[PDB]
Amino acid sequence: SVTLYGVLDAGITYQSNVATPSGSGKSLWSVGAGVDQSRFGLRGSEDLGGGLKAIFTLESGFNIGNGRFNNGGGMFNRQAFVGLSSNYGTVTLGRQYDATQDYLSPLSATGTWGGTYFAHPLNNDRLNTNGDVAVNNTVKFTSANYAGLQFGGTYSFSNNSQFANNRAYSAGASYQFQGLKVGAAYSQANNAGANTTGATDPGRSRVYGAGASYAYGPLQGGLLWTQSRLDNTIRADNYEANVKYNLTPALGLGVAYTYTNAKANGESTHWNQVGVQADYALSKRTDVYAQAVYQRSSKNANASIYNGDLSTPFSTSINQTAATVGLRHRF
Amino acid sequence: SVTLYGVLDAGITYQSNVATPSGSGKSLWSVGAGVDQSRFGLRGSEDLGGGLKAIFTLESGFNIGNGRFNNGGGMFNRQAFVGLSSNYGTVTLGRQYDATQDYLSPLSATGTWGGTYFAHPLNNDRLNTNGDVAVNNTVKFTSANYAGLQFGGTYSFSNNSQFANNRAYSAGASYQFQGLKVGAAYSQANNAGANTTGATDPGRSRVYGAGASYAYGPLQGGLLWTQSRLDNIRADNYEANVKYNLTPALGLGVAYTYTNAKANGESTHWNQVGVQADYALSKRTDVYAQAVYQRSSKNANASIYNGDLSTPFSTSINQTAATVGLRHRF
Amino acid sequence: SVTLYGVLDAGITYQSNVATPSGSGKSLWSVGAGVDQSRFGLRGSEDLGGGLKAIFTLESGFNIGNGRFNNGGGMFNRQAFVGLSSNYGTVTLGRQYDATQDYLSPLSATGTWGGTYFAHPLNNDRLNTNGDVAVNNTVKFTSANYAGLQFGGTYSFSNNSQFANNRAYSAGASYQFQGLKVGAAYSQANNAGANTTGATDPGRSRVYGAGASYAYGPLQGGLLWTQSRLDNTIRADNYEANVKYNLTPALGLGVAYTYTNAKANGESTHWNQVGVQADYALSKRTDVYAQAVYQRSSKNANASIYNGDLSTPFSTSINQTAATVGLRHRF
Repeated sequence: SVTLYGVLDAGITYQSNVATPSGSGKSLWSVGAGVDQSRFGLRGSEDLGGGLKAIFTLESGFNIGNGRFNNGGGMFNRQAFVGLSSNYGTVTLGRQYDATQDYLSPLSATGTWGGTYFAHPLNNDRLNTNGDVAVNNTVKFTSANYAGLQFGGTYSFSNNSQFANNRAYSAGASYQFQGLKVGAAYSQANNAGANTTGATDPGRSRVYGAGASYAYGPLQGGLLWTQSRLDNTIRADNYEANVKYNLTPALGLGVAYTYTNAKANGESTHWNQVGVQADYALSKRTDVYAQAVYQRSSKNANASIYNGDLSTPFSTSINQTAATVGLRHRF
Repeated sequence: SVTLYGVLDAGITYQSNVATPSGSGKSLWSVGAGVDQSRFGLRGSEDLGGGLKAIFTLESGFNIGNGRFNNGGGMFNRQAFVGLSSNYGTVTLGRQYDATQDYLSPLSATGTWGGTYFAHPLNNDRLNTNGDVAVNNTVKFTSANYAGLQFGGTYSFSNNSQFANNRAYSAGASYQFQGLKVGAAYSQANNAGANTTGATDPGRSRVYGAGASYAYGPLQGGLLWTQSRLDNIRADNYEANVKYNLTPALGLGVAYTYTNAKANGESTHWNQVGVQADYALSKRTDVYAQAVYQRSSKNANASIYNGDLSTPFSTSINQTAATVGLRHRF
Repeated sequence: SVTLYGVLDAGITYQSNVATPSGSGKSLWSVGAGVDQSRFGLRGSEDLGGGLKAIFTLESGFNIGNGRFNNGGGMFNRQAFVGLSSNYGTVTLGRQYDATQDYLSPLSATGTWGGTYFAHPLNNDRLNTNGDVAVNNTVKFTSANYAGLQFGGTYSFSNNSQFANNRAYSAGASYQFQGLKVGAAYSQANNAGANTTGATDPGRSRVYGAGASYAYGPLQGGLLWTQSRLDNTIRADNYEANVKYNLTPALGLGVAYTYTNAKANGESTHWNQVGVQADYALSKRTDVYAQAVYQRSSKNANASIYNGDLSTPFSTSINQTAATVGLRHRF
């Protein structure tokens, strides 16, 4: 039947250099989501019989600092879908995440233990869900396990009289074998953000990616490459390596490094980001975390560690550092 | 006690001719609510004793396509009321539907099996609830069953220093006898939509209606007439509907509505017909398929109500709407 | 585990003189919250063991008249916090009420049986919660009972590159001894309401207060003084006395009177407000109430009984009276 769930993440974050309305740059202290975005949701599954089940998920994301909605402000701004699931496959209709989150995000640190501040610059590949990365009016298929091989795709309508006014589609697959995990996916959007009725909330946007991860005992490591492109021209490539080791069953330590190269009108911009996180689990539901991330950029641009808000100003320097200590609770 | 409930309706809908910002008109494909508006809510009843019970309903409507609120965007945009219920009657305070939804809507196809696209042109009679048809700041009384005879009324404040800035009131009754069901109601609004504090969310508006329905076995039929008036435009709606249950799990429905309107002394005509097939996978989950056709007079255009009044008209006098969808209850 | 709760308050209210867009003033009849603001929420507490428990509260306020959010419109506009609680103290992070609501509000009639219309003029001391009195990005500590002595403090971040751009902090204490209860608190805000990222949702604001209350049998009485100050210049002092007598265990009668003296640019304004309330409890969850409030001001200003909305226009005269009859239900 119906199940209520949620995760609450509240912590204090210090950012070293955030630009001011005046030309200067000052340190920013904030109370908000550190790793995961605070959310609450409803999920259910009704056994219709004959191997068929009706399924639904309604998930709403909010900021525990101010209590407001994020991801645009709708009711169920993260996920809202219903569909039928069989042993053949699952088809779901509604506001959902595309294949890049289904198959690429599990390989990245921002999609696992790292969360927000371990995201790639400006979340250009849309890997982290502490942002409006879901697409509206989406039809999604997810295949069966097929011996660890799972593939799926999504197609998103614009709900406007113009077909390509806000269309999006994606496809991906992943294979898991013991500790080894491999995945790849692709997503495309057409005129993303034009109208309110379309898939991408307010040219041609594309994301490519492939990566792998291995987990032997307490040690888990992974490497991933992603590319985000915008045409009709900006292009960016992200190269990430991440490692998490569980010293204690309750204590895990994670390190990640990302190099980002971007082509904005044919000239190169570079980002190098490194971050460390220690998380201690007080229980299955509650844990405490602490993390520090460092990013320095090339001299032709500035540094910005993604803090969940794209509107946050860049650093005045090529230097920015972010440190967070927080509490995370599930129910 | 308190109960969480909800209905999820997701389907793909095709409209034949929806106008574009440019003069041309194009077909529109959308993923959203086909029959019923997706909603979730909390309902409760506490037995206070002595035949008295406290009741409340908080109901929020949203679109599963984008996850956003409808009906203006408030939290509980469909219904939000509390009140006391006794064997004499029930009084409730809050954002509620008027008598036309209480007594006329059960007779219409748009209020039963048809839903959104089976509504009369532009939902002029306010029969369909896939829109902002509730009224704010409403006092409502509903009588006892009295041998199948139930009557009720509503009174709605403006919550502004001008009383008639957004006043509304309604009254209606319905009688049910074996297969026969009969109902009639009246609703009036004064300066509807003027201020944000008033009953109708952003002259003198009135709605009339009376109809009847009969249900023998798998065959259920009904016919209804409604009239909507605007003062300080006039429209009459004539509807006939039938639903037959081929299989206990499979139902077929057909409906036809003719609408005649007098706007500044000029007559406008609409004829709307629709067919729907629904199969019940369970008590909670079903799948449906439907097709609707509407033709207008050449002095105007056709528009099948799709739940959004801002949706542009057809460029032609012809419009067609087709939907296939999934509906789940929890 | 997690618990869903809520309060529904619906009543009809009559105000004698509310200003109109045209110079005239007309009587206003409204359907809305009489005493308490309608709300729903989720609360939970997980026993982490060893005397430590994780706790959270997510509370949303709405108006049953229109179904809309109040207190700015966010999801959890009243309270949204998570924290850890031990026998030493409790620390919580998120959108919370400051010390003035923790320790001063219980002494006032507006914070107990009176509610909205028993609030001081313009709710200047922020004692009533039928308004946006919570502060964002707040770290709060609440001490143990210490033999009826409870003290606490709050600190609220600006979440902007400027530290004091929308900063707030508060501190307070309360002592309870049999029937007698005494409390005092202090709150300060810097540039309240400037930016969206700060503590107070859209100069220098401070509130002081101290009071005491006694309850012997069915007779309950209290007296309280508060001062609210605004610079960059207004200052106001409120003197309140309140009495509640329970004729029947289910029937209570309440009377309250407040005198307010204000300094606006060096000129004095006077308010005298009197109100009476009778409430009959149909059960522990359901009760019915009736109340009438009268306020008179000096001729250099106007009268306005706080109706939960600060934007409500004043009376055209120095005279205003407010009467409400309503139903209040808990779940």
